[PDB]
Amino acid sequence: QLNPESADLRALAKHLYDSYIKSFPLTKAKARAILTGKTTDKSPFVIYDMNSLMMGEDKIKFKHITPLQEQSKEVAIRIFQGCQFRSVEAVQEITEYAKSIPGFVNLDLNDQVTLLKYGVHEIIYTMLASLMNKDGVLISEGQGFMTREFLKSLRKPFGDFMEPKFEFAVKFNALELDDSDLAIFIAVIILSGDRPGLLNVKPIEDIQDNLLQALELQLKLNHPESSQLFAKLLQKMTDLRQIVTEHVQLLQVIKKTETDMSLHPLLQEIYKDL
Amino acid sequence: ESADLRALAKHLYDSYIKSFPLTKAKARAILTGKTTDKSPFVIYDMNSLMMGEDKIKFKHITPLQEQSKEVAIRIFQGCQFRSVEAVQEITEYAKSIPGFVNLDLNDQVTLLKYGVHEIIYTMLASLMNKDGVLISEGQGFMTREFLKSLRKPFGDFMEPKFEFAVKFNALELDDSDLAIFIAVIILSGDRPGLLNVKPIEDIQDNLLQALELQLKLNHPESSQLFAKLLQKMTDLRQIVTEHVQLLQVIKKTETHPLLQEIY
Ligand SMILES: *C(/C=C\CCCCC)=C1/C(=O)C=C(SC[C@H](NC(=O)CC[C@H](N)C(=O)O)C(=O)NCC(=O)O)[C@@H]1C/C=C\CCCC(=O)O
Repeated sequence: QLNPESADLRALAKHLYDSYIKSFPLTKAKARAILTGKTTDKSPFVIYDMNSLMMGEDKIKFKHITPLQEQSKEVAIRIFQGCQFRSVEAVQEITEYAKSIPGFVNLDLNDQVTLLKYGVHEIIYTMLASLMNKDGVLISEGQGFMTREFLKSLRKPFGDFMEPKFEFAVKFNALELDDSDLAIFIAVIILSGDRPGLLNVKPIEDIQDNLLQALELQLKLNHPESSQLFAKLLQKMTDLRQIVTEHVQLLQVIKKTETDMSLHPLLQEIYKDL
Repeated sequence: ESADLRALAKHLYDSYIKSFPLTKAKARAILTGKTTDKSPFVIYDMNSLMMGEDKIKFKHITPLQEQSKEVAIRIFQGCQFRSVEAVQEITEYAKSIPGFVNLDLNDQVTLLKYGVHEIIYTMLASLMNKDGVLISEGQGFMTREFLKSLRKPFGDFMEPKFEFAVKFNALELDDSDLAIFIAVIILSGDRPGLLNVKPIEDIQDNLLQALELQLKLNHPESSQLFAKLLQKMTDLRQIVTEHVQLLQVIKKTETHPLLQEIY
């Protein structure tokens, strides 16, 4: 029965979950509630083509999304500008979450930065899965839903950015994880220790050990019938890396085909020598 | 089931010793000095190699003319030949994994094709240390500096594995641990082209339970070792995609018609 040690690991879990809800406006629970439509008040406006996209701007928010524009001959780029600024915002959120992880702020400032530098995108694609289903992704805080088929057409350089995310999403979602799980998983991810350039690895590893211990307990307590979910979830981390590198390769292509498109310093500092 | 798991472990271990001549222990004893008594020929430079060819006379890969005249390429060609042997050793070990042979033959083939590179590097770590690698059945030891000393893309091939090895070996797994770990890699349900994923994943689930238990009893001390080891599959996958890159780059070089057929 309940051990004194597992007692500490549950508190850590409740803490991270609590911090997660506090740091992320749109949880997986709200996303699913919107997608599985158990509502008449949360249904999103669907974008699957230009006209609906046109209607989209009309029916929903997002002008704050993409700033430097009156438009631009291309929808493909306009969308890119949006997903770009929104990533900026996610780093911001993830960064606020990191600070709540016990021990993270007590680490060397240079290592805190490197952990975020590499962990940010692996985290972004994990959570992005929460907003997806095999047919599309929620947008503008849940008010919209852009179809997977619209995105895959977009163009030639851009109709290839999201497919790998859906690929991972459909599979990662198969694990049926909920917010309380993801909160700890997201923590492990940031607290790697094998991140290129860490000055002091040991302290990071001890924090992760503990976080790994919290996740293990949490996964078995929340999914008793799910055999080896822990091991199965960890293996998923390799799918996140390929998403990342496959993405960077894509970005580099953008930097040449679109010399007129501005990116974003933050995202650039993140990618710089990644 | 805790007994069933220890049986799976022992059977894999017993099976692993059967399929693999040079064990992590034999490789360690050698790398360190103990009990072997007959130290390896060191290849730390050109004369070392040239002299090595006639000693370890590891002349298999080479024997053939049309090549015995370009050192850096006779070395890479070296890794090839040996890697083809290991593959046959991996495939044999695979067939001992309970449930493997019962699977769809095409899947067995698919699991082996995508899994061998990952198994080759895991086992390469067993024969490496921060300063060098064990070659030709453990008879030799080609230094790490010498490998970088190789030019073109060549001095780049091995470095990434040494870097991986140093990190992997830090886990201090032994042959008993690796036997199970290698079986996990093979039973990966995410290999492209698979026809019947369920049996593969059910086998791996069971192999993972065995591996987890093996690490608890074998290293009660190392907390969360199981997790840290799984996180290593990320390093392997990446290290494999890269290796594949250099092969790409490598083609802007020299490569018999029956020889290339084997490799
Ligand atoms: C970007 C694709 C890849 C990530 C690139 C990162 C920089 C290298 C995304 C995309 O195309 C769609 C989304 S969904 C974002 C959603 N808002 C919108 O969909 C509005 C989009 C706009 N109309 C447009 O596309 O022009 C949202 O709720 N985002 C949360 C937020 O912004 O904080 C992804 C967005 C990237 C990350 C979101 C998940 C990360 C996390 O929650 O940790």
